[PDB]
Formats: sequence, structure tokens, C-alpha cells
Amino acid sequence: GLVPRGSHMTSEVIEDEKQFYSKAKTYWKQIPPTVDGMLGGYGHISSIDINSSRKFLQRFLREGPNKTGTSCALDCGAGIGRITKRLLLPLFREVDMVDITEDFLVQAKTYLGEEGKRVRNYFCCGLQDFTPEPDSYDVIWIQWVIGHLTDQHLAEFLRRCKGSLRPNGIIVIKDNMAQEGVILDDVDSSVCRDLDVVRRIICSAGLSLLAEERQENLPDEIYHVYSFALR
Amino acid sequence: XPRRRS
Ligand SMILES: Nc1ncnc2c1ncn2[C@@H]1O[C@H](CSCC[C@H](N)C(=O)O)[C@@H](O)[C@H]1O
Repeated sequence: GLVPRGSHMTSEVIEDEKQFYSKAKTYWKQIPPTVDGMLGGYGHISSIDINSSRKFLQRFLREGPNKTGTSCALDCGAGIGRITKRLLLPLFREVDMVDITEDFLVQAKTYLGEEGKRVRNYFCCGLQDFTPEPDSYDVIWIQWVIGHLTDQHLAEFLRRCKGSLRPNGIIVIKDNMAQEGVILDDVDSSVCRDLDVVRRIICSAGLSLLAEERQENLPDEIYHVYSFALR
Repeated sequence: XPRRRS
């Protein structure tokens, strides 16, 4: 028969792309603009996440003959700026944020406090319609949002990001990974993809893998989380 | 963000 043991691409699990996006936008509009909101009830893990991200990223900034710069970073799917506040602003002179939910970007101005004065652009846009500026960012940080893009949109977005990188720049994807296949969450209207699917999409965007690391010390019940450094 | 495995 035609029905496979499991799905391995978004076209197998997304019935209607327009509705996939509109339902996700509606979902996020209804979430409190708080760290626990950003983390789906896992606010208590935020420091574990941030401290691992810092160690992961610092190697590129501090080590080697071709160091990644610290001028400008872009936080993608940034929400209220949880990552911008604790990871990026302390490391980069300037940060831009892009998120589909305007109210989160508005809350960011409060949440980020005085250091938030160094957030330059707050872009209210879906990543699928966003073009980061060519030759603009040392680091493009994409966390806990790739499941909201279709395969074609994710591939193209990553390709646009590649063009946005300054010399020695990197893209980091940090996100949920499925054990096998592609799984639809029909509540928040997102997918979770396995490592092979994500690797295929990275390759299709013309990106090379620099590092790949599974996040330790996370809640036992949640999807595994991986960080990929790319350029 | 983090999500319980389905
Ligand atoms: N298509 C899309 N384009 C841009 N942002 C999106 C999006 N779909 C969902 N989002 C945003 O993705 C975020 C997921 S919550 C994670 C927030 C942040 N990355 C952090 O780790 O703290 C929300 O802020 C939501 O508004």
C-alpha cells in the first residue's frame, strides 16, 4: 500500500499550508509575554539552556584563527528577548530581533531594560517572509522556531540567512529534534523533525556543518534539543 | 519551546 511506516517531510503532515501558518500566528498571540510563555511551561530550564548556548557559541567568538565577530547578531523567533537578554546582548555590541508576534517585541522593550537600548531593529515578520540584510550579521541565532516553517520555507530562509553573514559569521539552529520522522503538533501548529530531515534541509540551503551538540540536563519527558553551527 | 514528546 501507499501509507509509509512514518512521515519524513512536512508535505506529508501539513494539510493546508495557509492554515498551518494562520493557526500558529493565532496560537502565539494568546501566549503570555513571559519567559515561561516562551518556553511552554519550562521557564525553570532557561538558565540551563542559556549557559549551554553560551559555551557552544563562545568557541566561535574566542578560539581559532578565523574568529566570528561580535559586532551584530540577529535573534530569530526572538519572542520577548529571553535569548537576546542573557546570551546575545552580553556578547554582541548590537542585536536585531525578528518575530511574528508584535506584542512580544513590544514587551521586549520592557523585558530587556537598559541593555535593550542596544537592540537596534525590531522586525515584526514571519521568517518565511523575512530577508535578513546581506553582509549584516556575525551570528544569526534561530531557536525554538524552525518547526513553524515548512520544509521549503525553512530551506529558503536558511539560504537567505547565509547571504546575510559577515566574514567568519555563523548561523546557529537550536531546536527540538524528533527521534524519527516528522511529527505534527496540531495545537501550536508546528512540526518536529528528526536529525536526518534537518540535515537534509541544511544541505539544501547550501550550508556546511561546523558543530552539532545535543543539549544536556533537560527534562526527561521532552524532545531532545540540538544545536547546529552552520555557514 | 521545549515540548513533551508526543
Ligand atoms: N513563522 C514565524 N516567524 C517568526 N516567528 C515565529 C513564527 N512562528 C512563531 N514565531 C515565534 O516563535 C517564538 C517561539 S517561543 C521561543 C522564543 C525564543 N526563541 C526563545 O527561545 O526564548 C514566538 O516568539 C513566536 O511568536
